[PDB]
Amino acid sequence: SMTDQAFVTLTTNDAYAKGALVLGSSLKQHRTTRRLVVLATPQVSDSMRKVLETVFDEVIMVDVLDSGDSAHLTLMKRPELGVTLTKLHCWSLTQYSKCVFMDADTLVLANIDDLFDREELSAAPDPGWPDCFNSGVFVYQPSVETYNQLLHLASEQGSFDGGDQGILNTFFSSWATTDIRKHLPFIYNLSSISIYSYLPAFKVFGASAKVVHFLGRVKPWNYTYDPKTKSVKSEAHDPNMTHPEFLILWWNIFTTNVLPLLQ
Amino acid sequence: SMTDQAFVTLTTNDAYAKGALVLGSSLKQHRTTRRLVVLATPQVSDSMRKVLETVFDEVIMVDVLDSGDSAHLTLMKRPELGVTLTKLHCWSLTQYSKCVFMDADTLVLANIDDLFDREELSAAPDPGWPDCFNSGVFVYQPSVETYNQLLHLASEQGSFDGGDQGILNTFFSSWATTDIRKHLPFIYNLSSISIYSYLPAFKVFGASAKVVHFLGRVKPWNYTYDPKTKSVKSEAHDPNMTHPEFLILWWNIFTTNVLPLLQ
Ligand SMILES: O=c1ccn([C@@H]2O[C@H](COP(=O)(O)OP(=O)(O)O[C@H]3O[C@H](CO)[C@@H](O)[C@H](O)[C@H]3O)[C@@H](O)[C@H]2O)c(=O)[nH]1
Ligand SMILES: O=c1ccn([C@@H]2O[C@H](COP(=O)(O)OP(=O)(O)O[C@H]3O[C@H](CO)[C@@H](O)[C@H](O)[C@H]3O)[C@@H](O)[C@H]2O)c(=O)[nH]1
Ligand SMILES: OC[C@H]1O[C@H](O)[C@H](O)[C@@H](O)[C@@H]1O
Ligand SMILES: [Mn+2]
Ligand SMILES: [Mn+2]
Repeated sequence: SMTDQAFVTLTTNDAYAKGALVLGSSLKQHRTTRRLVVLATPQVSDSMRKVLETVFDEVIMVDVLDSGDSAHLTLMKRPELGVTLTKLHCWSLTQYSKCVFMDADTLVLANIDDLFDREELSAAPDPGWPDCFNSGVFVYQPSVETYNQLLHLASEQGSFDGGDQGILNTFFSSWATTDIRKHLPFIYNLSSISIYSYLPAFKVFGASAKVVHFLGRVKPWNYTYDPKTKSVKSEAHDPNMTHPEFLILWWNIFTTNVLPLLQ
Repeated sequence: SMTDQAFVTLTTNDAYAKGALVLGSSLKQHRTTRRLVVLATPQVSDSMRKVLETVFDEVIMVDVLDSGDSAHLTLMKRPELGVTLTKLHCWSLTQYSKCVFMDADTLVLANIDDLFDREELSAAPDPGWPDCFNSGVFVYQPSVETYNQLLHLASEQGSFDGGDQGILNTFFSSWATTDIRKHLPFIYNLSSISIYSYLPAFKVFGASAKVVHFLGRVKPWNYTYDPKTKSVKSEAHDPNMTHPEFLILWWNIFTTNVLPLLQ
């Protein structure tokens, strides 16, 4: 609990760092008793690393890993996600016994320390292709064995989607079919696109949501926010705007709790 | 190979009847050893019922059940699906010990009689909210107890989505968290919206598809199909056009196997 377990995020730049900052703040807000760790790469500015060190217990510098897999990334319309291979470094954190990896585009709404009851690999179904798990929230065990197997698989075969999710699903191939306890409830990784696709289910189950995931190309930090009125300017067909209170929450935490540390 | 097990579909009109007929035809194509059963309501024309009788071993006349739940159905942009409550009559078929219910907008691509190895209630996850099962394909056990419990729950509480899926998820509430064998692989209910949302996963796993589900407001029978070239006309953002070969297969079956019996 105290020091052998951690939440772990990743940021390769100052843009996703604002996300990592909001995530870590929300984990603090909901009183985690676990360490907070962030993986960062050299593009993150020196000043931003310093700010990350005020929220996170440790900022750990790693090299970018980039799939360069243009084909499969285009197939997803996410040409910019080749560097998500950098996530594989999370397995190197052998200073911890068990960890929860959380995408820097997530936001915690409730304490989720009970995720440490789960065993590797435990993750929520991915909307869209639900026999694959979504790699935005997952419980794992750091291991030089696993780390190096994953790096080898990455270098030899790559990823079916050009990012971390394909390779992680291929490596952890039994998830769909084995042990229901490794299927985390969707309320630990609620994507805005599920709120948009089956709003009736969200109206009935959505109040129990513990983690919201701002999945997709447009990230919370790309919206224009007005803190006087607590409003965002938005464009047609936006899954974030079905239930925009999550996005406004993100911005509220940024504006009041993160912006002062960026002074 | 066993006569007291059946595939079961539903049609409340002559439009979805074309769907049922292609489904039935596809189940014959792939050598099912089970009985074929369609539930029909008084809107289905006399002549169409006779056509159904050439494909289906049993055509069974039941009364429409309609949620009238305009609020929840609108929430989903499916105003027309209140009549999907009629599906609950599938539990009345006590002449059969086990059945697979399949939507009239599914198409079989491979023998799926191994679905009868499963118990009630086995269904594939729903791509939008994957802690709910999709009610387009499901394995169940006809029963007077279950049938009446469902009609009662439908009458007094209704359905969180205005249709069958919501009430069946509420009734079979343990599905997300209990017994992984009851989570059918997505290849037994592959919705075209998953092909569209995560194309990389489809490119790697799609060859294994056993059933395709043309879920959504626009149905294969709503398309303009040219049998000479084997093409359909379509408008932007149509997830059936990501991998249109399935749509075309539906129409090839329809044109060659079914249409001659209608006109
Ligand atoms: O330029 C980047 C891009 C991503 N990230 C990190 O990698 C994560 C994944 O990227 P993200 O933009 O959140 O991807 P998603 O929009 O969430 O989309 C999917 O795309 C990937 C598929 O391989 C997976 O990483 C995700 O979990 C999955 O939800 C981010 O949260 C960050 O932690 C960076 O640090 N820098
Ligand atoms: O006017 C109708 C409408 C539907 N049906 C039958 O009911 C099924 C369900 O309707 P469908 O149009 O296929 O719904 P979907 O587009 O597949 O969308 C969702 O809509 C419902 C939600 O409650 C569930 O029935 C579905 O399985 C679920 O996938 C159809 O296949 C038919 O068997 C009719 O007979 N007549
Ligand atoms: O933004 C690209 C995304 O497309 C999808 O709809 C998938 O469900 C998601 O996991 C993927 O990474
Ligand atoms: Mn993400
Ligand atoms: Mn359907």
